[PDB]
Order: sequence, then structure tokens, then C-alpha cells
Amino acid sequence: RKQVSDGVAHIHASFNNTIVTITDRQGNALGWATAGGSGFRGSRKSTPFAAQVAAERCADAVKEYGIKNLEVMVKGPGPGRESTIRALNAAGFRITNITDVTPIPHNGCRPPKKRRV
Amino acid sequence: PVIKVRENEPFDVALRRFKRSCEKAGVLAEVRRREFYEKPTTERKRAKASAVKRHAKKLARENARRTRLY
Amino acid sequence: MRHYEIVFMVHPDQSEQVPGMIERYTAAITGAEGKIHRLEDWGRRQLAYPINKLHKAHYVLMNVEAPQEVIDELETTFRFNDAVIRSMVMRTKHAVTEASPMVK
Amino acid sequence: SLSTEATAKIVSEFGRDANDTGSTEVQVALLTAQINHLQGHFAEHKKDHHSRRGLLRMVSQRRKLLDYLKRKDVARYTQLIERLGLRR
Amino acid sequence: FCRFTAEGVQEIDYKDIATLKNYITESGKIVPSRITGTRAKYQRQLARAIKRARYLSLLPYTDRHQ
RNA sequence: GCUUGAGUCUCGUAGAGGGGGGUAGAAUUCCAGGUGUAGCGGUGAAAUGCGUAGAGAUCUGGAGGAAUACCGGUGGCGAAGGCGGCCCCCUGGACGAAGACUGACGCUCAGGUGCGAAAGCGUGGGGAGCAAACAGGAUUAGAUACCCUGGUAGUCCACGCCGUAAACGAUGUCGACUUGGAGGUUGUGCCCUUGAGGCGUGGCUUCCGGAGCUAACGCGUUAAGUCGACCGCCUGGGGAGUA
Ligand SMILES: [Mg+2]
Ligand SMILES: [Mg+2]
Ligand SMILES: [Mg+2]
Ligand SMILES: [Mg+2]
Ligand SMILES: [Mg+2]
Ligand SMILES: [Mg+2]
Ligand SMILES: [Mg+2]
Ligand SMILES: [Mg+2]
Ligand SMILES: [Mg+2]
Ligand SMILES: [Mg+2]
Ligand SMILES: [Mg+2]
Ligand SMILES: [Mg+2]
Ligand SMILES: [Mg+2]
Ligand SMILES: [Mg+2]
Ligand SMILES: [Mg+2]
Ligand SMILES: [Mg+2]
Ligand SMILES: [Mg+2]
Ligand SMILES: [Mg+2]
Ligand SMILES: [Mg+2]
Repeated sequence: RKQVSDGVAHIHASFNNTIVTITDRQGNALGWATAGGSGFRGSRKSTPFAAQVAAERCADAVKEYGIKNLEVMVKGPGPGRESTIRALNAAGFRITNITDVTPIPHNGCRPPKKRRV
Repeated sequence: PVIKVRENEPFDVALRRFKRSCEKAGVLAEVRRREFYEKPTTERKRAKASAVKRHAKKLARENARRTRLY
Repeated sequence: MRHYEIVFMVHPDQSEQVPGMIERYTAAITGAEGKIHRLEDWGRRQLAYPINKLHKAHYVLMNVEAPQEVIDELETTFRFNDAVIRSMVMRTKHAVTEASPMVK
Repeated sequence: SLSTEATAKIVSEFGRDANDTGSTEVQVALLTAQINHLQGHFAEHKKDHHSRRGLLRMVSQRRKLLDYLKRKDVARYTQLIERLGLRR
Repeated sequence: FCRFTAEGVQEIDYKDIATLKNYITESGKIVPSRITGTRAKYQRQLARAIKRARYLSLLPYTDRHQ
């Protein structure tokens, strides 16, 4: 494994899950961890506490690449919108940037129909 | 809300500054609105109910301030 | 006859052929009794977003009073010249001969 | 709409002192000149139902003026439709 | 309070880019007229010229597109 | 005969008014390739579904369709249906300022003719997303539903047809007359524009309310007030807008 000094965190938060992917600055994944793969299932995996171990198990998987600076690109809404980046400072990482990359259409395609629950 | 963190500045000062720039851009308010389709009837019916909400709180509640409560 | 404003964006490798392009597009107007009122050249300018894998282009402004048949003919000259990428030919009511805020 | 040197050229042809501009002979020919013009607009644009409604206003506004003139003066009526190219 | 009434300008030109950067936000969205105070005749001419200069790369559409 | 009704001319204004042709950015989907590795997706909870034949995530490149974030507003335009990126071309209407011009040329309208959302039909294309039908998974006593994963007509285009909607302001058109208050928008004139000020004057428009009307609710110079002209309509509930 070629030791790369820095990288980007991609935190794909949705209302049911959170996928954390540490990559480099060119877009090549180094390791990942999700909220449902943490031993969490159904309703437990869509909490803000379930998405910090997604960032902890992912920081624990990129220890051999030796990453010091790590900016964050947050995509999507969710309960782990905030607590996934709180626990990425706890792995000793100085934040470089924080980006918001939610895709916004300018009224393109038609979204699905309303739920009559 | 593309934020760079400035030199000699902690993480909480960049975290709370990120909880501000995502509300001026309307990021959370855009995603919940485009989650389901709203009809051209439904989009125009709520656009008038809020104009009644803004104007019947402005002019029709000042009456209790012209009068008194105790 | 009708006042127009044109602004066309040149590929930054063919930026030396712009004094050739301005001289051919001047004479196409004036060969049909057309006043060419002002004429500017904004230099290589940084783009705000990359059109077609490049970040810079060479901007030219040109204000013309021509008949509308030699203006549509100029729009299809920019359509097949691959040196020009974007043009925005746009009608004006009166004539303008002022300096730009970026010739300024 | 009919151009500036076209309404000044039909007033000067059918009016009295090149200045009356509102006489019945002048108004018919300015409506006739536009109805004759807009025939080429709607041979190209048949789905233009919003501006054809403005064309059919000029036709009803022309018939009301020719019905006015015909009992007001048969002699000026008969010479007006003889020159514009109208049949009634 | 409207500034194009104080200037007395009649056409908000899309090439005056030092002015048109006041009327977009950080992300490049057109700023509402309730906060700038632009008069409604001019806010229609403001947004018409910002959309004419996003076509010509004078202004960005969004702050994220590469 | 006359000039106030109705119209014409000159000069400007604002606007998603209409028809046609180009082009732009963002996003979804698919396809191809790199990195990566065991989960993804969904729910009240699940399961069907997708994944170890390498998914989901992430980066790059290409294709295609449909719609135009922000501006955007009880804002604008239109006879109504309705109309929203930006640019050109052809085009209809409204309105304002003074100034001439024609001289009752007007209003309404049975039969007639045209326009008329969406769905649907005929022919030819197009099809990304969405989705009647249909399918499977749940739920439930059952579940021909609601909820989930999919998915075809249809939605889009050209040209014909249909002729209906809670097509509503549940309020036919035209003209006249009768206290007021606070706003939006679009003009134009004048006063030191000493600045967006003050001061008149037109068009359209939202909200309140007086007299009056009203069964009451409410309406209230944009009338459902007081009038005139003309048209449409109604006459207990069901059977029936059916035979
Ligand atoms: Mg769904
Ligand atoms: Mg006319
Ligand atoms: Mg007079
Ligand atoms: Mg007279
Ligand atoms: Mg009838
Ligand atoms: Mg249809
Ligand atoms: Mg069909
Ligand atoms: Mg078909
Ligand atoms: Mg298909
Ligand atoms: Mg379904
Ligand atoms: Mg009916
Ligand atoms: Mg309707
Ligand atoms: Mg209604
Ligand atoms: Mg009715
Ligand atoms: Mg009231
Ligand atoms: Mg009564
Ligand atoms: Mg009445
Ligand atoms: Mg009544
Ligand atoms: Mg029947």
C-alpha cells in the first residue's frame, strides 16, 4: 500500500443509512464502513449514534495508508448529517475543508408520488 | 456551502460555521421539498394559504394590541 | 436598419487569428451598407465554468447596424467556425458607442 | 403591425388634406392593408389562434365601416370597394 | 432601498460584473428583492441580465460545478 | 347638422400574450472503464428485489429524453382554456402623454361559427423520470386496497378527432350614478429631483369596511347598492339529465 498523505471523506447520508468512504484526492477508495454493517439493523441504523461508528470503523480501516489531513464532502440529508464528522475529529484528523454536495436539480425529472400513509 | 477552514482555527469553529452556510443555501429545505411530487393544484393552494397566514396575523392580531388583555 | 450586439468567444489556441476574424466580420457588415459602431477586444479572459474541457477564452465585442439577413448569415458563420465556441447576438433598440466596463 | 411609412402613404392617398387620417375611406384601407399582409403570417402559422383573433377583429371592424358608408353615401361606397379590391 | 433608482439607470447591463456580484450569493443564487430592496421593475431586469451572463461565463451557475 | 359615445393617426411604456427556430446549465437513468469490499435498498417492523458472476459508495468518459432551482411576489399577460431558463425571427392586445381627424359609425344577441384543462381515440415517430393495468412482497378475519419492490399504456412530438371539468368569483355582457382607510404593480405631469422626498393625475389589481341590500352567511365604487338595454336559465324530492 503506497502511503498517501491526505484524502477526502465522502459521507453519503440518507434517511435510512450512512455510507462513509475515505478516499484520496483523486477519487480512489481506500476503505469504507456503513451504519448497517456496524451490527445495527432496521431502526437502530438510522440514528446519529449509529453513524459515528461508521466513521470510526472507517478511520480504523485506513490506518495503514497514513492519512493526516482529511476534508469532508457531505452528500444527502439524514440523522447522521452532523455526528459522522464529529467522530472524524476524534481520530486525530485536522479538518481541511467541509463541503456540501447534495445534488439539486433545477426542476429536471419528476419525483415519485406522495404517500397516503 | 463549500467551506475551507482557515489557518489557526479549531474544528468546532468550522463545524458551527458549516451549520450556518448550509441554511443560507437552503440545502435541507430543498431536499425535503423535491422528495415527492406536489400537484399544480397543491402548489397553488398552499401558496395562497400562507399569504392568508401572513396577512391575517399582521393586520388581524394588531387588534388585540390596540385593546388590552388585563 | 436594425441595431445588434454580438459577443463571440474564441478558443485560446487560435487567439492570433482574431485580428483576421474581426477584419472579415467588419467587411461582411460594411458590404451591405452597415454601420459598425463600436468594436472591442477583451483579451484572454478566465472562464467561470469549463466549456468543453478548457478554462480560458478570448472575448470580442462588436456592435453593428446591418440588415437582418447578413446578421443571420453571420450567425451561421459562427456555427461552423470551430474556433468560436459561444456567441450571443442580441438586438438593441438604440445605438451604443460607449466604452465597456471592462475596456475601462 | 403596419409600418410607419405605410400608414403615412395610405392616408396621403385616400384622404382629403393628407391630414384627416380618421375618415371612413382611410380607415378601411388601413384595415385592408393589414388583412392583406397577415395572409402570409397564417399560411405559415396555422396554430396561431391568439393572434388570428386579432385578425378577425379587423374584419368585423371593416364590415361595420362599409355598412356605415353604403347608406351614408352609395357613391363613395361604390368607389371604395372598386379600388381596394373588395367584393362586398 | 433601491440603488438603481438612485443611480437613475435605465438598463442593468449584463457586462457590468462588479455590480452583478452584489446580487448573487456565495453559491451564485440570485438574491431575493426583499433583502436587497431592489424595485420590482429593476429586479426583473436584474435577473434577466444575470441569466445572460451565466451563458457567457461571466458569472457561475453554482459554486460546485467543475 | 353638432361632439361628449365609438373609432383613426403620431410618440413612448410594461409584460410567463401567441406561433416558429436555436442554444445553455444542473439533475436522474443507462452504458463503458479505474479504485474498493461485503453489504445495499426499503419499512411502523419487515419481506420481495439487488449483491461475492464484485453491488452500494467514489472518480472519469460517452449516450439519450423530459423539465427549467434561485429570481418568484394574495406579482404580470390573456376572451376563457391557460402562459415560466436565455437568445433571434414573424405576430395579437392593453395602456399613458399631449395634438389633430371622421362624425352615432353604438350596445346586446335566439339560430350560426370559432376557441376550449386533463383523460381518451386515429396515423407516424420518441420514451430519461413518473405511472392506470398487471405481477410479486407485506398488512389484515379477508385486502381484488392503503404501504413496498418492479412495471405497460399513457405522459413528449407532428397532424387530425373528441367537446367535457367543482371549465367557479358556484356571481351573463354593456353603459350610468352613490361615504372612506391601508397596500402591490404599471404609466405621466409638475415643486427647491436641496435624495428614494413633497404634490397632483390615468389603467389594472389584493385586503378591510360605511350607507344600502340580504333568509342568514355575507356583498359592499372590481356590488350581491340604485338603475336602463338585451340575452341565458329555473318552477317539490326521487325515478332522471335516464328511457
Ligand atoms: Mg418510494
Ligand atoms: Mg389595430
Ligand atoms: Mg375638438
Ligand atoms: Mg364633424
Ligand atoms: Mg348558441
Ligand atoms: Mg394530453
Ligand atoms: Mg396517441
Ligand atoms: Mg404513440
Ligand atoms: Mg420505456
Ligand atoms: Mg407502485
Ligand atoms: Mg356542464
Ligand atoms: Mg380553472
Ligand atoms: Mg376556482
Ligand atoms: Mg355554473
Ligand atoms: Mg368586505
Ligand atoms: Mg335587491
Ligand atoms: Mg350588477
Ligand atoms: Mg342574493
Ligand atoms: Mg345522454
